[PDB]
Parts: sequence; structure tokens; C-alpha cells
Amino acid sequence: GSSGSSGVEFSTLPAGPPAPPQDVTVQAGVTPATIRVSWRPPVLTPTGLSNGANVTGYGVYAKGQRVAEVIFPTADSTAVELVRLRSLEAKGVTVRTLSAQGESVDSAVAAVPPELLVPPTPHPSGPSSG
Repeated sequence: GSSGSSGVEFSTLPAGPPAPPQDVTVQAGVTPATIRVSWRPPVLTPTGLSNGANVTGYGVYAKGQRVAEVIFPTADSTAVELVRLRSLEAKGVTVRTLSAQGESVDSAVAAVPPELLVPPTPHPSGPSSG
């Protein structure tokens, strides 16, 4: 009802968007092909709600494409595939608070380091003359 009329007894309070995380950073992923996006989860009501919504977890994004998603509302770090960033050539990722209502804005784009983006390699060598 676009400014029409109402009456039917109904109480529906506004929910979300859920408060987005902060202090986003990339430490290191269990594997050389992944990373660890660490962040600080905002206090959740004594009932299980961030900004009025039911936070079920978080979600990592690079260039608008969900690369990773942790089903943990109290998660302070999640693993993300680096390859997913290559195809898109994304030099940074973000964390969004996922809830039953939807998702939240993109946290501080944590520019992934080039050292982690690049794969490992053994010490090279050549013709030893002197």
C-alpha cells in the first residue's frame, strides 16, 4: 500500500542491514593459494542480532563476485581462494555481514598483498663458474 491505508493488526519492526565488520586484513591462508581475511565482528544483541537482523555469517567479495562465505556470525577470520582474485585481478577484498534478512555493505577493502597472491618457488640457479 503506497501511502494508501492499513488496519489489520500487525507489528513488523525493521531489521538490518547488519552492522558491517571492521579492521579487515589479510594474514595468510592455510594454503599458498588462499588467504585469511581477519576482521572484528560488531557486538551482537543478547538475543543474536547485529543491527536488528539475524546474522548467520559473513561473506568475502573481490570485484562484486562472492569468493568466500563463513557461516559464523562471531567469525573474526575466514579463508578465501586467491585464484578467484586472479581471474578478476582484484587487488583487495571486503567482508559483508550475512543475515537472514540479507547482506551488509562492504567492509574496508583489504588490499591483498602481492607476496601472498604470487605462488611459491624454489631457489633458482645457473652455471656455476666461480
